[PDB]
Amino acid sequence: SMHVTLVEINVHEDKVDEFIEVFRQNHLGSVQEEGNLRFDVLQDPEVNSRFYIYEAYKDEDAVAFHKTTPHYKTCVAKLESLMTGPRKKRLFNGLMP
Amino acid sequence: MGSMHVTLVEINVHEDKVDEFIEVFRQNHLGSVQEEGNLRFDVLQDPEVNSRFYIYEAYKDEDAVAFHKTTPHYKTCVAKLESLMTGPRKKRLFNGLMP
Repeated sequence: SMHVTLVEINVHEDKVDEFIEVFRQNHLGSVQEEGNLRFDVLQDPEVNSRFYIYEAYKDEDAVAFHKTTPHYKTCVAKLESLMTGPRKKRLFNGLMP
Repeated sequence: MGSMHVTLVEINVHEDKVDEFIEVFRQNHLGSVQEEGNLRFDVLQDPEVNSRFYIYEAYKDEDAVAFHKTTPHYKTCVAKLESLMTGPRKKRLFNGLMP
């Protein structure tokens, strides 16, 4: 059904707001991609500096398209100065819907 | 606290019951996406462990989160997963910011 990834991102405490602004632009573009099914931006309820991005695409070609877009490319660039460690990704097979 | 309330529920089933789990859980997915409060009830499978699933349950409010657990499809699904699950479900909670 869907190619799904949940990425955990930890950012510096003083760059929480910057991270949300940056990711807003990635969300806004990514939800408009033709093969996008979700691009949810989640925050840990206890740790204000830890975030999870829930991305779902119809297929591999869509996943791939996503990583060529200007909104993705800008995101990655603006994120380097923000993170406290490497992102932790998990892939899933989206069975339903 | 969010544009939505998300619980990621991890479920692990007997290795020879992966298909039976999908058949049962299908009906909870189909009932739960009709819940007024529901925004997602995505059913995910670990690509490396076929018998490990994660349900992304996203609701508008906490009243809806609780109401889900009163429903005939939820109760039916709990009773049928008694013989399939390898132990108790595990939950992780998140606050939605977007959308």
